[PDB]
Amino acid sequence: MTAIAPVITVDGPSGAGKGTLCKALAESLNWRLLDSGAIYRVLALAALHHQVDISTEEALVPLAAHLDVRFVSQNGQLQVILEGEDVSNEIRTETVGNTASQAAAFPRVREALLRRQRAFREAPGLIADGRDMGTIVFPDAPVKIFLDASSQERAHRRMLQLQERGFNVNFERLLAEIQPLVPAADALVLDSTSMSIEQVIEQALAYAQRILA
Repeated sequence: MTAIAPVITVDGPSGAGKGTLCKALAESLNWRLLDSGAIYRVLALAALHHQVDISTEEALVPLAAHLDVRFVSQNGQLQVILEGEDVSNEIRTETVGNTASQAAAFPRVREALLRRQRAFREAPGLIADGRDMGTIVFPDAPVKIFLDASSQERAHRRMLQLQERGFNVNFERLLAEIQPLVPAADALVLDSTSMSIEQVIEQALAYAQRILA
């Protein structure tokens, strides 16, 4: 239900400012935060730690279903906590994200993770950051937002990320490399291409706090 535990979903491609919009909404409203991309990686990090069979789906399903994960965000930085440990950096490595795509291939694991993500919906409220948040995870959410951006913009954001991790990147290689996913019919559509991220946040906040209150 809308009051009890409202959900604001934020859907879009990677590299559009979704992460940043969500951390900011979550700290402006003091709400819980679900980061969908990260949850698949935490599951795969949980799978590597407890070193379990990444075929057969039999062991990943209950892991997923009760995954001990929470997302805390203070002062703009995402803190990811698995079974107590801060695993923020651990879930960013390439091996982790390749085992996440391996788990993500079994439907029953996807359905398990879907139920785990719904269970994030609590008081006072949830900011849900993903791809299908407003269309599949929380189709009845009071506030849905779709945050798009051009391939160049997204390429640019990715370049800086890759460079921050240490790789040297070619912008034109990346752009071309980058060059389902749909707004929900009741999504507020924003484009961070020629808009500052502060403008996006302020429009998002104002939009949410006009529906919810």
